[PDB]
Amino acid sequence: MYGQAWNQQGFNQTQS
Amino acid sequence: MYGQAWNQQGFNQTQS
Amino acid sequence: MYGQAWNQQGFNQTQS
Amino acid sequence: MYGQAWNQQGFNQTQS
Amino acid sequence: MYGQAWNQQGFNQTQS
Amino acid sequence: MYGQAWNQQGFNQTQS
Repeated sequence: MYGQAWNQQGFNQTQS
Repeated sequence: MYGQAWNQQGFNQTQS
Repeated sequence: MYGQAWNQQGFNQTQS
Repeated sequence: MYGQAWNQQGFNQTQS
Repeated sequence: MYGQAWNQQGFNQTQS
Repeated sequence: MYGQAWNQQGFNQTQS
């Protein structure tokens, strides 16, 4: 590989 | 591979 | 491969 | 309305 | 409205 | 509205 790779497992915005 | 690859498992926006 | 490949398993927007 | 509605204009994965 | 609505305009993963 | 709404314009992972 010659690049960049994230793995965003989250992003969450919970309520109640 | 000569590129970039994420794997976003999340994105979630839960409520209640 | 000479490119970029994600696998987005999520996207979800749940409610209740 | 009693629900939830996104409008995802993107999704794009461009190359070159 | 009684819910939740995003508008994701992006998502992009450009190269070169 | 009785909820939560983001607008993620970004997400980008550029290269070169």
